[PDB]
Amino acid sequence: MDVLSKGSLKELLAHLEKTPLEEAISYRIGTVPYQNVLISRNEYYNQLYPDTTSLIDGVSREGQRNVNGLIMSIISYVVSGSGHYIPNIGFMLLRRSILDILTKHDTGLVTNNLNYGIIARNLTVSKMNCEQRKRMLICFKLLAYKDGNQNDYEIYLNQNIPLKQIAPNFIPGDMRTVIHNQDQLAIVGIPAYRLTQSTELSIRDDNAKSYKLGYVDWYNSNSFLRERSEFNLIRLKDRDTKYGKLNGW
Amino acid sequence: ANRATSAFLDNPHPVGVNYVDEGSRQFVAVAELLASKLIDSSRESDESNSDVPFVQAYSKFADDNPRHLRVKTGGKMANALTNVIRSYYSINAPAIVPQVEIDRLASKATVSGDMYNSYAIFNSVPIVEVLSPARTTVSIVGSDRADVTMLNTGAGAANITFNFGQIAETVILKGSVPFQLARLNQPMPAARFTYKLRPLDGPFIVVLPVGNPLVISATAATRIQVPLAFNKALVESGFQTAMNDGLFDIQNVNYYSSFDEFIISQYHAQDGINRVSTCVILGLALQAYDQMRRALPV
Amino acid sequence: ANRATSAFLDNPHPVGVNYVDEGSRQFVAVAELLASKLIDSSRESDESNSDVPFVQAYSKFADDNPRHLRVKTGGKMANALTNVIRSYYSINAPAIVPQVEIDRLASKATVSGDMYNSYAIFNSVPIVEVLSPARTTVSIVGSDRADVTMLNTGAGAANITFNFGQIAETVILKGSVPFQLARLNQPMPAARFTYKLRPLDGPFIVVLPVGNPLVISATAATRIQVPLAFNKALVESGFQTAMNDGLFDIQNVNYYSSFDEFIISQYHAQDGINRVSTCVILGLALQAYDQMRRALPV
Amino acid sequence: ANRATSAFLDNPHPVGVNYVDEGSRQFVAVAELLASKLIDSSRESDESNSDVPFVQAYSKFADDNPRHLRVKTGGKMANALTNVIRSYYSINAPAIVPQVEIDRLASKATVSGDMYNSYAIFNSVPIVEVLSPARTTVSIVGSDRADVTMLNTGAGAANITFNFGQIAETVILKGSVPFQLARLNQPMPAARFTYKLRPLDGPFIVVLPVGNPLVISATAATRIQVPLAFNKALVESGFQTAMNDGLFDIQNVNYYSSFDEFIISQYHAQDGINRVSTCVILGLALQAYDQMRRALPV
Amino acid sequence: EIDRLASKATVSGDMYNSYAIFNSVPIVEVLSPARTTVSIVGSDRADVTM
Amino acid sequence: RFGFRDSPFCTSLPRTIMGNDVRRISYNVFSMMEDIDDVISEGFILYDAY
Repeated sequence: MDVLSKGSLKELLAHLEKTPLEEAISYRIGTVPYQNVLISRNEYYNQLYPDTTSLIDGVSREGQRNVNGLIMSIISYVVSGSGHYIPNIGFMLLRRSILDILTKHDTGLVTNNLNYGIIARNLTVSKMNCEQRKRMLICFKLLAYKDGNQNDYEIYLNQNIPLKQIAPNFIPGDMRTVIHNQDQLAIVGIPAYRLTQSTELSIRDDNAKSYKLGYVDWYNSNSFLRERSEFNLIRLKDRDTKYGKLNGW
Repeated sequence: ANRATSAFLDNPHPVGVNYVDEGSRQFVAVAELLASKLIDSSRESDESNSDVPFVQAYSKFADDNPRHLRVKTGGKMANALTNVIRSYYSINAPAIVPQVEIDRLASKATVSGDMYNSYAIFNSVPIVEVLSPARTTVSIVGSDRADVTMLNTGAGAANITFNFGQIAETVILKGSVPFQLARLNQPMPAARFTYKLRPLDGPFIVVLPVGNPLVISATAATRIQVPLAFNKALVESGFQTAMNDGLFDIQNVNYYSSFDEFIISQYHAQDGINRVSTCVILGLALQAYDQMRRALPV
Repeated sequence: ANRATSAFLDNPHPVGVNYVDEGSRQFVAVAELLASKLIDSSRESDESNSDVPFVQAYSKFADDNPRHLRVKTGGKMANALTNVIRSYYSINAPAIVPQVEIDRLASKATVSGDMYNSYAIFNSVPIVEVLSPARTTVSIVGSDRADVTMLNTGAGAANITFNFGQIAETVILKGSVPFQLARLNQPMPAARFTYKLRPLDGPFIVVLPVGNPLVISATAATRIQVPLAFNKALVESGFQTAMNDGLFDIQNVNYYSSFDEFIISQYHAQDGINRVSTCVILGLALQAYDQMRRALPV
Repeated sequence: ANRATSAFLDNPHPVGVNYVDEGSRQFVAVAELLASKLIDSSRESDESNSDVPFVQAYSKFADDNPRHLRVKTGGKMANALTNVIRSYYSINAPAIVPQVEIDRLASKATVSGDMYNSYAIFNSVPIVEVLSPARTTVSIVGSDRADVTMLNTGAGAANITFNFGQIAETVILKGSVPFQLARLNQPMPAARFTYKLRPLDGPFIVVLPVGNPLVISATAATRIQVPLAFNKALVESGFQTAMNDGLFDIQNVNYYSSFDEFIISQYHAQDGINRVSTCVILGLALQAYDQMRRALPV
Repeated sequence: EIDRLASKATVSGDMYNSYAIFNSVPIVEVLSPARTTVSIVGSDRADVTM
Repeated sequence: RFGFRDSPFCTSLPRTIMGNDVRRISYNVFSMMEDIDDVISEGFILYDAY
């Protein structure tokens, strides 16, 4: 919910710096990812409604124990709000931030063998919307810069024409590029249209609307932080600053 | 059967898919307008004792005041235009310029980014294929004017099939000696020097006697929608310049003698309708590059 | 003996004998002036973020106020300009436009209508005839640059007679290899690459040695009196548009690649002095068509 | 071995050495600026039905008021401009205009007089030499687009060496059929239709198969520094007028079809850089000549 | 009479403002060789039996 | 019908008078004209305004 609310590149990377990896990993068993299932949608149909479960749903799924599953759990958390079930990763890796895993070699995780095409296909890039594809491409660029695979990232964009048009423009080592970026990455937000307490047909759409309706409740909740009215009560370390720089950028 | 085709029509490379939105099209139009004023302001200052008109024009274009000991390069607008030209030519070229810089530079002038309010005529001759029987030789030479030299060493007359595509509007055929040409499965008319043909009519059959060589000269006219500010003379010189400074040097791309050949070759691809829209924006950008670089050589 | 001639010089069709009077020539000049105002007003309206300058220019041209839910054809002036273009090309084309309408449309501006106050240079190469003896082959290809390939199969040197007409001012001859050329009853000079010739001097003889074929490239220049507003770039573009739009589609006519070929072909025919006067008026009308159609596509 | 060379590159004649100083350069720039105003006033007078705009412009240009029953030649500026064009072409042409007359005429308008501010692109393709084995025959035709026809009558494949000089920036080679081309001491690639080459890289080798003749079309782009007011369309028109008016005809001078051929040939001769500098001043003088002569046909 | 009636209301006489889609199938010719039978039936939906 | 002297009312504004077509000028074009004295020598019809 909090990760889906971020609407700018600066906010997204700032959230990932303060968020540990354990938030990406889920400890609920879930179900196997790719299955043709029948779900109940009584608002629309009397018969059961066919659908296919996927990894970018908002509900936890079972994940492979390899490094591929860990990266695929991080991206699903960013684009869908929930991760997958990969237990016994370890204290050392789980305490690191999401940005450290994606960008830093000191974590101890080796990810240079990853194939962006296979990861995108397993995440069902075809079913993703524009904001979801932009968020995943941000994760790919950070991984490419960590492994020195910038050339491979560009070629993968050349093969996929729709991905090249929406590819965010920022150098993963320079903070000046992040501040200038004006891409809108928000998935949930205050809706200008009429939003009703009604169900959706597919699993992805229904789960997304739950976060959208939950965010509205979160926005008016006491947990939400109102910068306009309570800026002085925020701690100085985590207070918003114009000259905000990620470490090493 | 032997197949002969025009050289420039072979394997058009994919063009870039970036900077084709309405915001980016406005920036290209703005750059063309500000480049035109840079040329005019330099000439006015040359014919006067004051440099104020050139200082004002360069300051708006480059966002910096000119200095005596520093090279006048054009500033951020020059860098943005140079990189944007690179992206249009090839899909393999990266998209370096941020959208924020493009939007900010587009706010310097007030021009619509419309790219379809006018039209232009391009003179390349699209000979897609010429099919000839055995014991005959066919040679195709030239792009602006296509000369086909054909010889018949066989016993009898031979029928040659000419395919001019479906994009060109009018093709004018001229021969060294009178010859016979007709559409497929149609009676053949009397021999005459000149033929006006619509390429949509179909493949054309030419009767080739065994006596002497017959050379057919082809000229074609095709109409492509362009912005009103389009000027063919400035685009062609801008095309030649951008190739010289290496703006088109990128792996796995084709090279063309003129912008006329480039736009016609891409039009004849499978997705030619989608490709010409990007090439038109490239032409206007090449027009701005010509004027800007002539005023500020580096 | 064999005879070879330029293809575009063969059988020029008669041109129209209507709309050549002083009042009609003023209408063409008015149409060109007002059409140029349309293009400039369109570019003025884009920078000013208003459509008023284009509206007033269109109202002057079309005698009607633009409407959002009506097509901008161009008004009565556009229809009259299209019909006069048809009449000029062929004597068989009807003269639909009445004289009263022509006079009313000529009152919009105050142009003189003179068609002889300037000059233009035309680059079509006239080769009336090439006389070759037996055992030699001669081929002519091209109009703006004529390449003549002559091959000698016999055992002795052959003399080829060149006739460039009496109209062209200068002709420049360049050969693939050095060759000998001289006039009638004149000594042969040493072989050299380039010859400058005056077509009025007389028939020329080229010594053709036995062996590899010799190719001669011919370039010509001709001076024709034109109005001051004449612009060859706009005229050539308007010629292609008129041909694609079918304005020249009429029985018993000969088609050409360019307006340069059309005007030279008529000038080399008999009574061609009177023909070029009508062709020049057609050229100015084609200039108005190109400017009007680019501002108001249909 | 057989050697083939382009025709227009053969034997460039020496250019004149007068009227190249700073004051003389200012005179040509002033003449160009005043000639542009002469042709603008002529158009304005026609559209305004008043001779006042033309009278003012002619008086400044010619130093006398226009009068009926007089020729309206152009005054002392016309004579000086005509004579300096003669001197630039050949070193044998005498210099007639005194420096006092040049300096007085240069004071009419304020101009920089610098001929190296901007650049222009010239499209003449230089083929300095083509070296071929005994069995093969090579012919070169054309200057703007050069077509090289090669035929192999020997037993095996042959190597043809192409030398394009060192001045041209980019050369594009297109063939009727795919051919093999590579630089010296470089592996030969697969057959392609088109190549993009840098003449500075070195001699290029073409593999010529035995089967059928191969025609290679060559296009080139060359950058020459010119003043900002340079306009290639006006210069080319002025060059043809200069030849027709017979001010280039002197003893021992080569003749060219276009100003492009003239300037490129001088570039490839000895002391080419110094020769090209003089030819640039001739080009601007020819631009002024074309505008003034079209305004005042004499 | 036409001019008098046309003055009753003011409306643009433009007939090129918009477009309409027409569903007739223009089978100009169907060429068949010997020993084959071809029949064409229908205009909205053309049924060709060979 | 009404018996007026020199009636300024026509049943419909004529397209042709005495076999000759009447000039029709829009008001916007009529505003910018410079030869109205000559134009008014023969009748004209004005429209495109209230």
